[PDB]
Amino acid sequence: NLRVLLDTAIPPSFCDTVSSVLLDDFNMVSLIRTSPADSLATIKQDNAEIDIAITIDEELKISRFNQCVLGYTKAFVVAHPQHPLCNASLHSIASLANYRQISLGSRSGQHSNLLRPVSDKVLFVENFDDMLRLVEAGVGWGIAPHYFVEERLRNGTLAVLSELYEPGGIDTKVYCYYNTALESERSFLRFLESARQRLRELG
Amino acid sequence: NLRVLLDTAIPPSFCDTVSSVLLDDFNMVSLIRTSPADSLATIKQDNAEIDIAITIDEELKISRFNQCVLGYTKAFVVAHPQHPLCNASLHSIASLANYRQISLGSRSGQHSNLLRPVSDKVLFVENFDDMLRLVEAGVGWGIAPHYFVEERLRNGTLAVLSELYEPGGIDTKVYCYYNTALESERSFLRFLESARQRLRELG
Ligand SMILES: CCCCCc1nc(Cn2cnc3ccc(Cl)cc3c2=O)cs1
Ligand SMILES: CCCCCc1nc(Cn2cnc3ccc(Cl)cc3c2=O)cs1
Repeated sequence: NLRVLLDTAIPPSFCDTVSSVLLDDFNMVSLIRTSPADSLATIKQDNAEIDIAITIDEELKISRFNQCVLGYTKAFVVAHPQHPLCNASLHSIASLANYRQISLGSRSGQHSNLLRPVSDKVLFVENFDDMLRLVEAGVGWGIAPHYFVEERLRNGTLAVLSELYEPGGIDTKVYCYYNTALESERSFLRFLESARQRLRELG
Repeated sequence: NLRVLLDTAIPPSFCDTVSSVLLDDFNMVSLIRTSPADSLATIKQDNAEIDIAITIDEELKISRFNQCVLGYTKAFVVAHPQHPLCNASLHSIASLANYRQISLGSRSGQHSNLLRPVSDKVLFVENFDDMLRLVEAGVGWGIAPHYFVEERLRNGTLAVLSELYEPGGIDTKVYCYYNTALESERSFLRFLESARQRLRELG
Protein backbone atom coordinates (compact mmCIF):
# COMPACT_ATOMS: atom_id res chain seq x y z
CA ASN A 1 0.00 0.00 0.00
CA LEU A 2 1.42 3.43 -1.14
CA ARG A 3 -0.07 6.74 0.20
CA VAL A 4 0.48 9.86 -2.04
CA LEU A 5 -0.43 13.46 -0.99
CA LEU A 6 -1.17 16.06 -3.76
CA ASP A 7 -1.58 19.88 -3.31
CA THR A 8 -4.83 21.46 -4.63
CA ALA A 9 -2.20 23.75 -6.36
CA ILE A 10 -0.85 20.71 -8.37
CA PRO A 11 -2.60 20.82 -11.81
CA PRO A 12 -5.07 17.95 -12.49
CA SER A 13 -2.87 17.06 -15.55
CA PHE A 14 0.12 16.37 -13.16
CA CYS A 15 -2.27 14.24 -10.97
CA ASP A 16 -3.28 12.19 -14.11
CA THR A 17 0.46 11.50 -14.89
CA VAL A 18 1.51 10.64 -11.26
CA SER A 19 -1.51 8.25 -10.66
CA SER A 20 -1.10 6.47 -14.07
CA VAL A 21 2.71 5.91 -13.68
CA LEU A 22 2.44 4.46 -10.08
CA LEU A 23 -0.07 1.68 -11.08
CA ASP A 24 2.68 0.24 -13.41
CA ASP A 25 4.65 -0.84 -10.24
CA PHE A 26 2.18 -0.46 -7.27
CA ASN A 27 -0.98 -2.54 -6.49
CA MET A 28 -2.64 -0.25 -3.86
CA VAL A 29 -2.14 3.56 -4.44
CA SER A 30 -4.11 6.03 -2.21
CA LEU A 31 -4.34 9.65 -3.59
CA ILE A 32 -4.98 12.46 -1.00
CA ARG A 33 -5.78 16.16 -1.83
CA THR A 34 -4.58 18.84 0.69
CA SER A 35 -4.37 22.68 0.82
CA PRO A 36 -0.76 23.67 -0.05
CA ALA A 37 -0.77 25.19 3.52
CA ASP A 38 -1.48 21.73 5.13
CA SER A 39 0.75 19.56 2.82
CA LEU A 40 4.00 19.44 4.90
CA ALA A 41 2.00 19.86 8.18
CA THR A 42 0.29 16.51 7.25
CA ILE A 43 3.36 14.34 6.31
CA LYS A 44 5.06 15.34 9.66
CA GLN A 45 2.18 13.65 11.60
CA ASP A 46 3.78 10.14 11.82
CA ASN A 47 0.33 8.39 12.16
CA ALA A 48 -0.74 9.87 8.72
CA GLU A 49 1.88 7.45 7.21
CA ILE A 50 2.32 9.47 3.93
CA ASP A 51 5.02 7.92 1.63
CA ILE A 52 5.07 10.63 -1.13
CA ALA A 53 3.88 14.28 -1.08
CA ILE A 54 3.67 16.41 -4.29
CA THR A 55 3.35 20.08 -3.11
CA ILE A 56 4.56 23.62 -4.16
CA ASP A 57 5.44 24.46 -0.50
CA GLU A 58 9.16 24.45 0.51
CA GLU A 59 10.77 23.46 3.86
CA LEU A 60 14.55 22.72 3.95
CA LYS A 61 14.86 19.30 5.74
CA ILE A 62 12.08 17.13 7.35
CA SER A 63 12.33 14.00 9.61
CA ARG A 64 12.12 10.71 7.58
CA PHE A 65 11.79 12.58 4.20
CA ASN A 66 13.98 13.72 1.23
CA GLN A 67 13.10 16.52 -1.30
CA CYS A 68 13.42 16.74 -5.15
CA VAL A 69 11.90 18.75 -8.09
CA LEU A 70 9.21 16.97 -10.25
CA GLY A 71 8.74 20.12 -12.40
CA TYR A 72 7.27 23.66 -12.64
CA THR A 73 3.70 25.13 -12.56
CA LYS A 74 2.32 28.71 -12.96
CA ALA A 75 0.38 30.97 -10.52
CA PHE A 76 -1.24 34.43 -11.07
CA VAL A 77 -2.20 37.26 -8.66
CA VAL A 78 -5.90 37.82 -9.65
CA ALA A 79 -8.57 40.48 -8.82
CA HIS A 80 -12.09 41.53 -9.99
CA PRO A 81 -11.49 43.38 -13.33
CA GLN A 82 -13.10 46.49 -11.65
CA HIS A 83 -10.59 46.19 -8.69
CA PRO A 84 -8.77 49.51 -7.99
CA LEU A 85 -5.36 47.95 -9.01
CA CYS A 86 -6.86 46.68 -12.38
CA ASN A 87 -4.43 49.09 -14.22
CA ALA A 88 -1.69 46.76 -12.74
CA SER A 89 0.82 49.72 -12.64
CA LEU A 90 4.25 49.31 -10.91
CA HIS A 91 2.99 51.38 -7.88
CA SER A 92 -0.07 48.99 -7.70
CA ILE A 93 2.42 46.03 -7.22
CA ALA A 94 3.85 47.78 -4.07
CA SER A 95 0.25 48.72 -2.97
CA LEU A 96 -0.84 44.99 -2.89
CA ALA A 97 0.45 45.06 0.76
CA ASN A 98 -2.25 47.78 1.39
CA TYR A 99 -5.28 46.00 -0.21
CA ARG A 100 -7.30 43.01 1.18
CA GLN A 101 -5.61 39.67 0.22
CA ILE A 102 -7.70 36.41 0.16
CA SER A 103 -4.94 34.04 1.44
CA LEU A 104 -5.08 30.22 2.06
CA GLY A 105 -5.44 29.30 5.79
CA SER A 106 -3.24 26.78 7.74
CA ARG A 107 -4.91 24.26 10.15
CA SER A 108 -1.59 24.73 12.12
CA GLY A 109 -2.19 28.56 12.07
CA GLN A 110 1.45 28.77 10.76
CA HIS A 111 2.53 29.49 7.11
CA SER A 112 5.88 28.98 5.25
CA ASN A 113 7.64 32.10 3.78
CA LEU A 114 6.16 31.08 0.36
CA LEU A 115 2.45 30.78 1.38
CA ARG A 116 2.43 33.41 4.23
CA PRO A 117 0.21 36.38 3.14
CA VAL A 118 1.91 39.68 2.04
CA SER A 119 -0.72 42.36 3.08
CA ASP A 120 -1.99 43.22 6.63
CA LYS A 121 -5.64 43.12 5.36
CA VAL A 122 -5.89 39.26 5.03
CA LEU A 123 -9.09 37.11 4.79
CA PHE A 124 -8.12 33.38 5.15
CA VAL A 125 -9.93 30.53 3.24
CA GLU A 126 -9.50 26.69 3.07
CA ASN A 127 -9.33 26.26 -0.78
CA PHE A 128 -8.89 28.15 -4.11
CA ASP A 129 -12.67 27.87 -4.90
CA ASP A 130 -13.48 29.98 -1.76
CA MET A 131 -10.53 32.31 -2.64
CA LEU A 132 -11.80 33.02 -6.22
CA ARG A 133 -15.50 33.33 -5.14
CA LEU A 134 -14.44 36.26 -2.83
CA VAL A 135 -12.01 37.65 -5.51
CA GLU A 136 -14.85 37.60 -8.16
CA ALA A 137 -16.92 39.63 -5.59
CA GLY A 138 -13.96 42.13 -5.55
CA VAL A 139 -13.63 41.54 -1.73
CA GLY A 140 -9.84 41.39 -2.41
CA TRP A 141 -7.04 39.94 -4.61
CA GLY A 142 -5.42 36.45 -4.34
CA ILE A 143 -2.62 34.16 -5.68
CA ALA A 144 -4.12 31.00 -7.34
CA PRO A 145 -2.84 28.29 -9.76
CA HIS A 146 -3.01 28.73 -13.60
CA TYR A 147 -5.49 25.84 -14.27
CA PHE A 148 -7.92 27.28 -11.61
CA VAL A 149 -8.14 30.75 -13.34
CA GLU A 150 -7.47 29.95 -17.09
CA GLU A 151 -11.30 29.59 -17.54
CA ARG A 152 -12.26 32.93 -15.84
CA LEU A 153 -9.42 35.09 -17.37
CA ARG A 154 -10.56 34.47 -21.03
CA ASN A 155 -14.25 34.89 -19.90
CA GLY A 156 -13.05 38.28 -18.46
CA THR A 157 -14.69 37.50 -15.04
CA LEU A 158 -11.12 37.91 -13.55
CA ALA A 159 -8.03 40.15 -14.26
CA VAL A 160 -4.23 39.56 -13.66
CA LEU A 161 -1.95 41.84 -11.52
CA SER A 162 1.31 39.79 -11.65
CA GLU A 163 2.76 40.52 -15.14
CA LEU A 164 5.16 43.36 -14.03
CA TYR A 165 6.33 41.19 -11.04
CA GLU A 166 6.85 38.06 -13.23
CA PRO A 167 5.76 38.14 -16.92
CA GLY A 168 4.14 34.84 -18.08
CA GLY A 169 2.93 34.24 -14.47
CA ILE A 170 4.83 33.21 -11.28
CA ASP A 171 6.96 30.03 -11.92
CA THR A 172 6.64 27.59 -8.96
CA LYS A 173 8.70 24.39 -8.34
CA VAL A 174 6.51 21.27 -7.77
CA TYR A 175 8.52 19.38 -5.07
CA CYS A 176 8.39 15.59 -4.40
CA TYR A 177 8.86 14.83 -0.64
CA TYR A 178 9.42 11.00 -0.48
CA ASN A 179 9.94 8.83 2.67
CA THR A 180 13.76 8.21 2.95
CA ALA A 181 13.02 4.40 2.74
CA LEU A 182 12.09 4.66 -1.01
CA GLU A 183 15.50 6.13 -2.13
CA SER A 184 17.01 2.60 -2.69
CA GLU A 185 13.83 0.99 -4.23
CA ARG A 186 13.88 1.22 -8.09
CA SER A 187 9.99 1.18 -8.12
CA PHE A 188 10.24 4.89 -7.07
CA LEU A 189 13.19 5.79 -9.43
CA ARG A 190 11.02 4.51 -12.37
CA PHE A 191 8.06 6.71 -11.19
CA LEU A 192 10.33 9.80 -10.79
CA GLU A 193 11.94 9.75 -14.32
CA SER A 194 8.59 8.62 -15.90
CA ALA A 195 6.53 11.39 -14.15
CA ARG A 196 9.27 14.03 -14.84
CA GLN A 197 9.66 12.88 -18.52
CA ARG A 198 5.83 13.15 -19.06
CA LEU A 199 5.45 16.46 -17.07
CA ARG A 200 8.36 17.77 -19.27
CA GLU A 201 6.36 16.84 -22.47
CA LEU A 202 3.40 18.93 -21.08
CA GLY A 203 5.74 21.96 -20.52
CA ASN B 1 23.93 58.90 -10.93
CA LEU B 2 22.47 55.31 -10.76
CA ARG B 3 24.10 52.60 -8.51
CA VAL B 4 23.43 48.93 -9.54
CA LEU B 5 24.44 45.87 -7.43
CA LEU B 6 25.02 42.49 -9.23
CA ASP B 7 25.51 39.03 -7.56
CA THR B 8 28.67 37.06 -8.51
CA ALA B 9 25.96 34.36 -9.19
CA ILE B 10 24.44 36.58 -12.00
CA PRO B 11 25.94 35.32 -15.32
CA PRO B 12 28.32 37.76 -17.08
CA SER B 13 25.90 37.61 -20.11
CA PHE B 14 23.08 39.10 -17.87
CA CYS B 15 25.59 41.80 -16.69
CA ASP B 16 26.35 42.69 -20.39
CA THR B 17 22.57 43.12 -21.09
CA VAL B 18 21.76 45.15 -17.89
CA SER B 19 24.79 47.56 -18.33
CA SER B 20 24.11 48.12 -22.09
CA VAL B 21 20.33 48.82 -21.64
CA LEU B 22 20.84 51.38 -18.76
CA LEU B 23 23.24 53.64 -20.80
CA ASP B 24 20.32 54.26 -23.27
CA ASP B 25 18.56 56.35 -20.51
CA PHE B 26 21.24 56.95 -17.76
CA ASN B 27 24.42 59.13 -17.95
CA MET B 28 26.28 57.82 -14.83
CA VAL B 29 25.79 54.05 -14.07
CA SER B 30 27.94 52.43 -11.29
CA LEU B 31 28.12 48.55 -11.41
CA ILE B 32 28.97 46.75 -8.08
CA ARG B 33 29.76 42.98 -7.70
CA THR B 34 28.77 41.30 -4.36
CA SER B 35 28.61 37.72 -2.94
CA PRO B 36 24.97 36.54 -3.18
CA ALA B 37 25.25 36.29 0.68
CA ASP B 38 26.03 40.08 1.01
CA SER B 39 23.61 41.39 -1.74
CA LEU B 40 20.51 42.23 0.41
CA ALA B 41 22.74 42.90 3.49
CA THR B 42 24.34 45.74 1.39
CA ILE B 43 21.19 47.50 0.00
CA LYS B 44 19.74 47.69 3.60
CA GLN B 45 22.73 49.89 4.67
CA ASP B 46 21.11 53.30 3.82
CA ASN B 47 24.55 55.01 3.32
CA ALA B 48 25.39 52.47 0.50
CA GLU B 49 22.65 54.28 -1.54
CA ILE B 50 22.00 51.30 -3.93
CA ASP B 51 19.13 52.03 -6.41
CA ILE B 52 18.92 48.56 -8.11
CA ALA B 53 20.15 45.11 -6.94
CA ILE B 54 20.16 42.04 -9.27
CA THR B 55 20.60 38.97 -6.96
CA ILE B 56 19.37 35.29 -6.70
CA ASP B 57 18.76 35.72 -2.91
CA GLU B 58 15.12 36.11 -1.70
CA GLU B 59 13.74 38.18 1.24
CA LEU B 60 9.97 38.94 1.34
CA LYS B 61 9.73 42.77 1.92
CA ILE B 62 12.59 45.32 2.51
CA SER B 63 12.47 49.03 3.62
CA ARG B 64 12.50 51.46 0.60
CA PHE B 65 12.62 48.56 -1.98
CA ASN B 66 10.23 46.53 -4.24
CA GLN B 67 10.97 43.05 -5.75
CA CYS B 68 10.38 41.56 -9.28
CA VAL B 69 11.71 38.67 -11.49
CA LEU B 70 14.22 39.60 -14.30
CA GLY B 71 14.58 35.91 -15.31
CA TYR B 72 16.07 32.48 -14.46
CA THR B 73 19.66 31.07 -14.16
CA LYS B 74 21.04 27.54 -13.44
CA ALA B 75 23.18 26.19 -10.53
CA PHE B 76 24.80 22.73 -10.02
CA VAL B 77 25.96 20.85 -6.88
CA VAL B 78 29.58 19.95 -7.88
CA ALA B 79 32.34 17.69 -6.40
CA HIS B 80 35.78 16.26 -7.41
CA PRO B 81 34.97 13.42 -9.89
CA GLN B 82 36.73 11.03 -7.40
CA HIS B 83 34.44 12.32 -4.54
CA PRO B 84 32.70 9.43 -2.65
CA LEU B 85 29.22 10.61 -3.88
CA CYS B 86 30.46 10.68 -7.59
CA ASN B 87 27.93 7.82 -8.35
CA ALA B 88 25.28 10.54 -7.53
CA SER B 89 22.82 7.81 -6.28
CA LEU B 90 19.51 8.81 -4.55
CA HIS B 91 21.01 7.85 -1.09
CA SER B 92 24.05 10.13 -1.94
CA ILE B 93 21.55 13.11 -2.29
CA ALA B 94 20.37 12.52 1.35
CA SER B 95 24.05 11.96 2.45
CA LEU B 96 25.10 15.49 1.21
CA ALA B 97 24.07 16.65 4.76
CA ASN B 98 26.84 14.26 6.07
CA TYR B 99 29.73 15.37 3.75
CA ARG B 100 31.80 18.62 3.93
CA GLN B 101 30.01 21.48 2.04
CA ILE B 102 32.05 24.50 0.75
CA SER B 103 29.36 27.21 1.37
CA LEU B 104 29.50 31.01 0.67
CA GLY B 105 30.11 33.11 3.85
CA SER B 106 28.02 36.16 5.00
CA ARG B 107 29.83 39.31 6.32
CA SER B 108 26.66 39.56 8.56
CA GLY B 109 27.30 35.93 9.75
CA GLN B 110 23.58 35.34 8.84
CA HIS B 111 22.25 33.46 5.72
CA SER B 112 18.78 33.37 4.03
CA ASN B 113 16.96 29.96 3.81
CA LEU B 114 18.17 29.77 0.14
CA LEU B 115 21.95 30.35 0.75
CA ARG B 116 22.20 28.81 4.30
CA PRO B 117 24.37 25.62 4.10
CA VAL B 118 22.64 22.16 4.28
CA SER B 119 25.37 19.95 5.97
CA ASP B 120 26.90 20.30 9.50
CA LYS B 121 30.44 19.93 8.02
CA VAL B 122 30.62 23.46 6.41
CA LEU B 123 33.77 25.36 5.24
CA PHE B 124 32.79 29.02 4.41
CA VAL B 125 34.42 31.05 1.55
CA GLU B 126 33.94 34.63 0.15
CA ASN B 127 33.50 33.75 -3.61
CA PHE B 128 32.84 30.88 -6.09
CA ASP B 129 36.56 30.83 -7.19
CA ASP B 130 37.61 29.88 -3.59
CA MET B 131 34.64 27.42 -3.43
CA LEU B 132 35.66 25.54 -6.66
CA ARG B 133 39.43 25.57 -5.80
CA LEU B 134 38.56 23.58 -2.58
CA VAL B 135 35.97 21.41 -4.48
CA GLU B 136 38.61 20.54 -7.18
CA ALA B 137 40.88 19.46 -4.24
CA GLY B 138 37.97 17.15 -3.16
CA VAL B 139 37.90 18.97 0.26
CA GLY B 140 34.07 18.93 -0.16
CA TRP B 141 31.10 19.61 -2.52
CA GLY B 142 29.47 23.01 -3.31
CA ILE B 143 26.55 24.75 -5.13
CA ALA B 144 27.89 27.17 -7.84
CA PRO B 145 26.42 28.94 -10.93
CA HIS B 146 26.32 27.25 -14.41
CA TYR B 147 28.72 29.73 -16.17
CA PHE B 148 31.34 29.22 -13.37
CA VAL B 149 31.48 25.37 -13.86
CA GLU B 150 30.54 24.89 -17.60
CA GLU B 151 34.32 25.04 -18.41
CA ARG B 152 35.44 22.43 -15.77
CA LEU B 153 32.52 19.92 -16.30
CA ARG B 154 33.40 19.29 -20.02
CA ASN B 155 37.16 19.22 -19.08
CA GLY B 156 36.10 16.51 -16.52
CA THR B 157 37.98 18.36 -13.68
CA LEU B 158 34.52 18.51 -11.89
CA ALA B 159 31.42 16.19 -11.60
CA VAL B 160 27.66 17.00 -10.97
CA LEU B 161 25.56 15.59 -8.03
CA SER B 162 22.28 17.51 -8.60
CA GLU B 163 20.60 15.68 -11.55
CA LEU B 164 18.31 13.40 -9.39
CA TYR B 165 17.33 16.45 -7.22
CA GLU B 166 16.63 18.69 -10.28
CA PRO B 167 17.45 17.38 -13.80
CA GLY B 168 18.95 20.09 -16.10
CA GLY B 169 20.40 21.84 -12.99
CA ILE B 170 18.71 23.89 -10.19
CA ASP B 171 16.51 26.70 -11.70
CA THR B 172 17.00 29.98 -9.75
CA LYS B 173 14.95 33.23 -10.08
CA VAL B 174 17.14 36.33 -10.73
CA TYR B 175 15.31 39.04 -8.68
CA CYS B 176 15.43 42.84 -9.31
CA TYR B 177 15.22 44.81 -5.99
CA TYR B 178 14.63 48.48 -7.07
CA ASN B 179 14.30 51.57 -4.79
CA THR B 180 10.51 52.30 -4.46
CA ALA B 181 11.18 55.81 -5.97
CA LEU B 182 11.85 54.32 -9.48
CA GLU B 183 8.39 52.59 -9.81
CA SER B 184 6.80 55.76 -11.40
CA GLU B 185 9.85 56.72 -13.61
CA ARG B 186 9.53 55.23 -17.16
CA SER B 187 13.40 55.21 -17.47
CA PHE B 188 13.28 52.06 -15.24
CA LEU B 189 10.18 50.47 -16.96
CA ARG B 190 12.12 50.68 -20.30
CA PHE B 191 15.18 48.96 -18.66
CA LEU B 192 12.98 46.20 -17.10
CA GLU B 193 11.13 45.10 -20.32
CA SER B 194 14.34 45.60 -22.43
CA ALA B 195 16.56 43.54 -20.01
CA ARG B 196 13.80 40.85 -19.58
CA GLN B 197 13.15 40.72 -23.40
CA ARG B 198 16.93 40.25 -24.09
CA LEU B 199 17.49 37.77 -21.14
CA ARG B 200 14.45 35.85 -22.58
CA GLU B 201 16.21 35.64 -26.04
CA LEU B 202 19.28 34.09 -24.25
CA GLY B 203 17.02 31.45 -22.55
C1 LIG C 1 3.66 40.89 -6.73
C2 LIG C 1 2.69 39.81 -6.32
C3 LIG C 1 3.34 38.46 -6.10
C4 LIG C 1 4.04 38.32 -4.76
C5 LIG C 1 3.52 37.17 -3.91
C6 LIG C 1 4.05 35.80 -4.28
N1 LIG C 1 3.62 34.69 -3.74
C7 LIG C 1 4.41 33.66 -4.01
C8 LIG C 1 4.25 32.38 -3.28
N2 LIG C 1 3.05 31.65 -3.72
C9 LIG C 1 1.87 31.81 -3.04
N3 LIG C 1 0.76 31.24 -3.33
C10 LIG C 1 0.76 30.36 -4.42
C11 LIG C 1 -0.44 29.70 -4.76
C12 LIG C 1 -0.49 28.84 -5.82
C13 LIG C 1 0.67 28.61 -6.57
CL1 LIG C 1 0.59 27.51 -7.91
C14 LIG C 1 1.86 29.23 -6.27
C15 LIG C 1 1.92 30.11 -5.18
C16 LIG C 1 3.15 30.80 -4.82
O1 LIG C 1 4.21 30.67 -5.40
C17 LIG C 1 5.31 33.91 -4.97
S1 LIG C 1 5.29 35.56 -5.46
C1 LIG D 1 20.30 18.13 -3.45
C2 LIG D 1 21.27 19.28 -3.49
C3 LIG D 1 20.63 20.63 -3.68
C4 LIG D 1 20.02 21.22 -2.41
C5 LIG D 1 20.59 22.58 -2.04
C6 LIG D 1 20.02 23.75 -2.80
N1 LIG D 1 20.46 24.98 -2.69
C7 LIG D 1 19.65 25.86 -3.23
C8 LIG D 1 19.85 27.32 -2.98
N2 LIG D 1 21.00 27.85 -3.72
C9 LIG D 1 22.23 27.90 -3.11
N3 LIG D 1 23.31 28.34 -3.65
C10 LIG D 1 23.23 28.80 -4.96
C11 LIG D 1 24.39 29.29 -5.59
C12 LIG D 1 24.35 29.75 -6.87
C13 LIG D 1 23.14 29.74 -7.57
CL1 LIG D 1 23.11 30.33 -9.21
C14 LIG D 1 21.98 29.27 -7.01
C15 LIG D 1 22.01 28.79 -5.68
C16 LIG D 1 20.82 28.29 -5.03
O1 LIG D 1 19.71 28.23 -5.55
C17 LIG D 1 18.69 25.32 -3.99
S1 LIG D 1 18.69 23.61 -3.90
